[PDB]
Amino acid sequence: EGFAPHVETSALRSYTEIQQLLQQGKKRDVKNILRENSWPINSPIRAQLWPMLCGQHQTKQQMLDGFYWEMVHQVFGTTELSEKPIMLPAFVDATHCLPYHLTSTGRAVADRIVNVLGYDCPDITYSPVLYPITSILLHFMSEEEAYICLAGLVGSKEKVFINQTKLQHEVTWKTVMQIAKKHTKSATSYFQRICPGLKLERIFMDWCWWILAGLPFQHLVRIMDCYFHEGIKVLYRVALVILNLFHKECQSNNEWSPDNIKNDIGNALIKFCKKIPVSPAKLLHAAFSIRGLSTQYISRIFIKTEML
Repeated sequence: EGFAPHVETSALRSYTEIQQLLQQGKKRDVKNILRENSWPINSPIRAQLWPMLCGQHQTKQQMLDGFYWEMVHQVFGTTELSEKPIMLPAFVDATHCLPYHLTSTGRAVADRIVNVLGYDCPDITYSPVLYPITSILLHFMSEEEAYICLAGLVGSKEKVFINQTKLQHEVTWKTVMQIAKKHTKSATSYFQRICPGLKLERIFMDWCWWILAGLPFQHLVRIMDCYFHEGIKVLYRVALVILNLFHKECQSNNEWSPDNIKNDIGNALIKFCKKIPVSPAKLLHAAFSIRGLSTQYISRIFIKTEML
Protein backbone atom coordinates (compact mmCIF):
# COMPACT_ATOMS: atom_id res chain seq x y z
CA GLU A 1 0.00 0.00 0.00
CA GLY A 2 2.33 2.72 1.27
CA PHE A 3 5.78 1.11 1.47
CA ALA A 4 8.98 1.37 -0.57
CA PRO A 5 8.83 -0.16 -4.10
CA HIS A 6 11.32 -2.92 -3.18
CA VAL A 7 8.90 -4.70 -0.84
CA GLU A 8 6.64 -7.75 -1.31
CA THR A 9 3.21 -8.67 0.11
CA SER A 10 2.56 -9.44 3.82
CA ALA A 11 -6.88 10.84 15.75
CA LEU A 12 -3.17 9.95 15.42
CA ARG A 13 -0.51 12.67 15.36
CA SER A 14 1.15 13.80 12.14
CA TYR A 15 4.70 14.26 10.86
CA THR A 16 4.46 18.07 10.83
CA GLU A 17 3.38 18.14 14.48
CA ILE A 18 6.29 15.93 15.55
CA GLN A 19 8.68 17.87 13.30
CA GLN A 20 7.63 21.18 14.87
CA LEU A 21 7.97 19.75 18.38
CA LEU A 22 11.43 18.36 17.68
CA GLN A 23 12.65 21.70 16.28
CA GLN A 24 11.42 23.38 19.47
CA GLY A 25 13.60 20.99 21.48
CA LYS A 26 10.78 18.97 23.05
CA LYS A 27 12.06 15.40 22.78
CA ARG A 28 10.13 14.04 25.78
CA ASP A 29 6.88 15.03 24.08
CA VAL A 30 8.03 13.36 20.87
CA LYS A 31 8.95 10.26 22.87
CA ASN A 32 5.49 10.01 24.40
CA ILE A 33 3.83 10.55 21.02
CA LEU A 34 5.83 7.69 19.52
CA ARG A 35 5.02 5.39 22.45
CA GLU A 36 1.28 6.04 22.24
CA ASN A 37 0.59 6.55 18.52
CA SER A 38 0.04 3.30 16.65
CA TRP A 39 0.34 4.34 13.01
CA PRO A 40 -0.70 1.49 10.69
CA ILE A 41 2.09 -0.42 8.93
CA ASN A 42 1.00 0.84 5.51
CA SER A 43 1.05 4.47 6.64
CA PRO A 44 3.14 6.95 4.59
CA ILE A 45 4.33 8.79 7.70
CA ARG A 46 7.40 6.60 8.32
CA ALA A 47 8.88 7.56 4.95
CA GLN A 48 9.39 10.99 6.53
CA LEU A 49 9.33 10.25 10.27
CA TRP A 50 12.16 7.68 10.37
CA PRO A 51 14.73 9.76 8.44
CA MET A 52 13.98 12.67 10.78
CA LEU A 53 14.17 10.49 13.90
CA CYS A 54 17.51 8.94 12.95
CA GLY A 55 19.02 12.28 11.91
CA GLN A 56 18.60 14.03 15.26
CA HIS A 57 21.47 12.14 16.88
CA GLN A 58 24.19 13.51 14.62
CA THR A 59 24.96 17.22 14.57
CA LYS A 60 25.40 17.74 10.82
CA GLN A 61 22.48 17.32 8.42
CA GLN A 62 23.08 15.01 5.47
CA MET A 63 21.23 15.76 2.23
CA LEU A 64 20.56 13.39 -0.67
CA ASP A 65 22.85 12.76 -3.63
CA GLY A 66 25.73 13.16 -1.20
CA PHE A 67 28.87 11.30 -0.19
CA TYR A 68 27.14 7.90 -0.30
CA TRP A 69 27.23 7.59 -4.10
CA GLU A 70 30.86 8.66 -4.20
CA MET A 71 31.63 5.77 -1.85
CA VAL A 72 29.60 3.41 -4.03
CA HIS A 73 31.91 4.40 -6.90
CA GLN A 74 35.02 3.95 -4.77
CA VAL A 75 33.94 0.53 -3.51
CA PHE A 76 32.32 -1.02 -6.58
CA GLY A 77 33.59 1.06 -9.50
CA THR A 78 30.01 1.31 -10.77
CA THR A 79 26.51 2.26 -9.61
CA GLU A 80 24.76 -0.62 -11.36
CA LEU A 81 23.10 -2.97 -8.88
CA SER A 82 24.51 -6.50 -9.22
CA GLU A 83 21.90 -9.24 -9.70
CA LYS A 84 24.26 -11.86 -8.30
CA PRO A 85 24.41 -11.52 -4.47
CA ILE A 86 27.72 -9.91 -3.50
CA MET A 87 29.98 -10.83 -0.58
CA LEU A 88 29.23 -9.03 2.69
CA PRO A 89 31.81 -7.58 5.10
CA ALA A 90 32.95 -9.86 7.93
CA PHE A 91 31.18 -7.85 10.65
CA VAL A 92 27.83 -9.30 9.57
CA ASP A 93 26.44 -12.54 10.95
CA ALA A 94 25.76 -14.67 7.87
CA THR A 95 23.19 -16.59 9.92
CA HIS A 96 21.17 -13.43 10.49
CA CYS A 97 21.01 -11.37 7.31
CA LEU A 98 17.27 -10.93 7.77
CA PRO A 99 15.52 -9.61 4.63
CA TYR A 100 11.95 -9.65 6.01
CA HIS A 101 9.70 -8.61 3.11
CA LEU A 102 12.36 -7.21 0.77
CA THR A 103 12.47 -8.21 -2.88
CA SER A 104 15.73 -9.52 -4.35
CA THR A 105 16.32 -5.95 -5.52
CA GLY A 106 15.77 -4.61 -2.01
CA ARG A 107 18.13 -7.26 -0.66
CA ALA A 108 20.77 -6.25 -3.21
CA VAL A 109 20.41 -2.64 -2.06
CA ALA A 110 20.93 -3.77 1.54
CA ASP A 111 24.03 -5.69 0.47
CA ARG A 112 25.45 -2.54 -1.11
CA ILE A 113 24.64 -0.30 1.87
CA VAL A 114 26.30 -2.71 4.29
CA ASN A 115 29.48 -2.82 2.19
CA VAL A 116 29.66 0.99 1.99
CA LEU A 117 29.23 1.32 5.76
CA GLY A 118 32.03 -1.19 6.35
CA TYR A 119 34.29 0.75 4.01
CA ASP A 120 33.51 4.06 5.72
CA CYS A 121 33.53 2.68 9.28
CA PRO A 122 36.61 0.44 9.74
CA ASP A 123 36.09 0.29 13.52
CA ILE A 124 33.00 -1.87 13.03
CA THR A 125 34.34 -5.40 13.50
CA TYR A 126 31.23 -7.27 14.67
CA SER A 127 27.63 -6.09 14.27
CA PRO A 128 25.02 -8.82 13.51
CA VAL A 129 22.20 -6.37 14.22
CA LEU A 130 23.21 -3.93 11.48
CA TYR A 131 21.93 -5.87 8.46
CA PRO A 132 18.45 -6.56 9.91
CA ILE A 133 18.05 -2.88 10.79
CA THR A 134 19.07 -1.93 7.23
CA SER A 135 16.40 -4.20 5.74
CA ILE A 136 13.73 -2.75 8.03
CA LEU A 137 14.55 0.85 7.08
CA LEU A 138 14.42 -0.09 3.40
CA HIS A 139 10.78 -1.10 3.81
CA PHE A 140 9.85 2.59 3.97
CA MET A 141 12.60 4.54 2.18
CA SER A 142 15.15 4.44 -0.65
CA GLU A 143 18.80 3.35 -0.60
CA GLU A 144 20.60 6.57 0.33
CA GLU A 145 17.94 7.52 2.88
CA ALA A 146 18.60 4.17 4.56
CA TYR A 147 22.37 4.66 4.56
CA ILE A 148 22.01 8.16 6.01
CA CYS A 149 19.77 6.79 8.77
CA LEU A 150 22.29 4.05 9.61
CA ALA A 151 25.29 6.39 9.64
CA GLY A 152 23.38 8.56 12.08
CA LEU A 153 22.67 5.60 14.36
CA VAL A 154 26.17 4.15 14.09
CA GLY A 155 27.86 7.52 14.55
CA SER A 156 25.80 8.43 17.63
CA LYS A 157 27.93 9.96 20.38
CA GLU A 158 25.77 9.59 23.50
CA LYS A 159 22.87 7.23 22.82
CA VAL A 160 23.72 3.65 21.90
CA PHE A 161 21.78 2.13 18.99
CA ILE A 162 24.06 -0.41 17.34
CA ASN A 163 26.97 -2.28 18.93
CA GLN A 164 30.01 -2.52 16.68
CA THR A 165 32.51 -4.84 18.40
CA LYS A 166 32.52 -8.28 20.03
CA LEU A 167 33.34 -6.70 23.39
CA GLN A 168 30.38 -4.31 23.16
CA HIS A 169 28.18 -7.26 22.17
CA GLU A 170 29.35 -9.34 25.13
CA VAL A 171 28.90 -6.59 27.72
CA THR A 172 25.42 -5.82 26.40
CA TRP A 173 23.96 -9.32 26.72
CA LYS A 174 25.70 -9.69 30.07
CA THR A 175 24.02 -6.42 31.02
CA VAL A 176 20.66 -7.68 29.77
CA MET A 177 21.21 -10.79 31.88
CA GLN A 178 21.81 -8.82 35.10
CA ILE A 179 18.72 -6.65 34.57
CA ALA A 180 16.63 -9.77 33.95
CA LYS A 181 18.01 -11.23 37.18
CA LYS A 182 16.33 -8.32 38.97
CA HIS A 183 13.20 -7.98 36.83
CA THR A 184 12.38 -11.47 35.50
CA LYS A 185 13.96 -13.87 38.00
CA SER A 186 10.85 -16.05 38.24
CA ALA A 187 11.08 -16.67 34.49
CA THR A 188 14.72 -17.81 34.44
CA SER A 189 14.37 -19.65 37.75
CA TYR A 190 11.60 -21.75 36.21
CA PHE A 191 13.65 -22.49 33.10
CA GLN A 192 16.50 -23.79 35.25
CA ARG A 193 14.07 -26.03 37.13
CA ILE A 194 12.42 -27.79 34.18
CA CYS A 195 15.80 -28.00 32.44
CA PRO A 196 18.55 -28.88 34.94
CA GLY A 197 22.06 -27.91 33.84
CA LEU A 198 20.74 -24.99 31.77
CA LYS A 199 23.29 -22.25 31.14
CA LEU A 200 21.39 -18.95 31.12
CA GLU A 201 24.24 -17.34 29.18
CA ARG A 202 23.52 -19.36 26.03
CA ILE A 203 19.97 -18.03 26.22
CA PHE A 204 20.78 -14.37 26.84
CA MET A 205 23.37 -14.32 24.03
CA ASP A 206 20.40 -14.38 21.65
CA TRP A 207 18.24 -11.83 23.47
CA CYS A 208 18.15 -9.51 20.43
CA TRP A 209 16.94 -12.28 18.14
CA TRP A 210 13.75 -12.70 20.19
CA ILE A 211 12.91 -9.27 18.81
CA LEU A 212 14.58 -9.10 15.40
CA ALA A 213 14.13 -12.74 14.36
CA GLY A 214 11.03 -13.61 16.39
CA LEU A 215 8.37 -10.91 16.75
CA PRO A 216 5.88 -10.34 13.89
CA PHE A 217 6.68 -7.50 11.49
CA GLN A 218 3.99 -5.16 12.81
CA HIS A 219 5.37 -5.46 16.36
CA LEU A 220 8.90 -4.80 15.07
CA VAL A 221 7.91 -1.63 13.24
CA ARG A 222 6.24 -0.08 16.29
CA ILE A 223 9.33 -0.92 18.35
CA MET A 224 11.56 0.74 15.75
CA ASP A 225 9.44 3.92 16.04
CA CYS A 226 10.56 4.37 19.66
CA TYR A 227 13.99 2.78 19.24
CA PHE A 228 15.08 5.33 16.59
CA HIS A 229 14.31 8.04 19.14
CA GLU A 230 15.44 6.51 22.46
CA GLY A 231 18.10 3.96 21.55
CA ILE A 232 18.88 0.40 22.63
CA LYS A 233 17.11 0.73 26.02
CA VAL A 234 13.84 0.25 24.11
CA LEU A 235 15.11 -3.19 23.07
CA TYR A 236 16.04 -3.99 26.69
CA ARG A 237 12.48 -3.29 27.88
CA VAL A 238 10.87 -5.44 25.20
CA ALA A 239 13.32 -8.27 25.96
CA LEU A 240 12.17 -8.25 29.59
CA VAL A 241 8.49 -8.22 28.59
CA ILE A 242 8.99 -11.16 26.23
CA LEU A 243 10.49 -13.20 29.09
CA ASN A 244 7.59 -12.42 31.44
CA LEU A 245 4.97 -13.13 28.78
CA PHE A 246 6.57 -16.45 27.84
CA HIS A 247 6.73 -17.41 31.51
CA LYS A 248 3.04 -16.58 31.98
CA GLU A 249 2.24 -18.70 28.92
CA CYS A 250 4.31 -21.63 30.22
CA GLN A 251 2.02 -21.77 33.25
CA SER A 252 -1.28 -22.09 31.39
CA ASN A 253 -0.64 -23.13 27.77
CA ASN A 254 -0.09 -26.75 26.68
CA GLU A 255 2.09 -25.83 23.71
CA TRP A 256 4.73 -24.63 26.15
CA SER A 257 4.54 -27.51 28.63
CA PRO A 258 7.97 -28.57 29.99
CA ASP A 259 8.34 -31.54 27.60
CA ASN A 260 7.56 -29.32 24.61
CA ILE A 261 10.29 -26.79 25.42
CA LYS A 262 12.96 -28.20 27.77
CA ASN A 263 15.25 -29.56 25.03
CA ASP A 264 15.79 -26.09 23.58
CA ILE A 265 14.35 -23.17 25.53
CA GLY A 266 16.03 -20.62 23.28
CA ASN A 267 14.14 -21.85 20.24
CA ALA A 268 10.90 -22.05 22.20
CA LEU A 269 11.24 -18.31 22.83
CA ILE A 270 11.62 -17.65 19.10
CA LYS A 271 8.62 -19.80 18.22
CA PHE A 272 6.63 -18.11 20.98
CA CYS A 273 7.54 -14.65 19.66
CA LYS A 274 6.43 -15.60 16.13
CA LYS A 275 2.90 -16.06 17.49
CA ILE A 276 3.11 -13.57 20.35
CA PRO A 277 -0.29 -13.51 22.11
CA VAL A 278 -0.35 -9.71 22.56
CA SER A 279 -0.82 -6.79 20.17
CA PRO A 280 1.96 -4.27 19.38
CA ALA A 281 0.31 -1.63 21.59
CA LYS A 282 0.02 -3.99 24.57
CA LEU A 283 3.64 -5.05 24.07
CA LEU A 284 4.81 -1.43 24.15
CA HIS A 285 2.58 -0.63 27.13
CA ALA A 286 4.21 -3.27 29.31
CA ALA A 287 7.66 -2.38 27.97
CA PHE A 288 7.29 1.27 28.98
CA SER A 289 5.63 0.46 32.31
CA ILE A 290 8.95 -0.94 33.52
CA ARG A 291 10.81 1.35 35.93
CA GLY A 292 14.34 1.52 37.32
CA LEU A 293 15.85 1.55 33.85
CA SER A 294 17.39 5.02 33.93
CA THR A 295 20.29 5.95 31.66
CA GLN A 296 22.47 6.22 34.79
CA TYR A 297 21.53 2.84 36.31
CA ILE A 298 22.20 1.01 33.04
CA SER A 299 25.47 2.89 32.49
CA ARG A 300 26.67 1.99 36.00
CA ILE A 301 25.86 -1.72 35.74
CA PHE A 302 27.40 -1.63 32.25
CA ILE A 303 30.81 -0.50 33.48
CA LYS A 304 30.48 -2.77 36.53
CA THR A 305 30.22 -5.61 34.02
CA GLU A 306 33.10 -4.23 31.95
CA MET A 307 35.36 -3.60 34.95
CA LEU A 308 34.31 -6.89 36.60
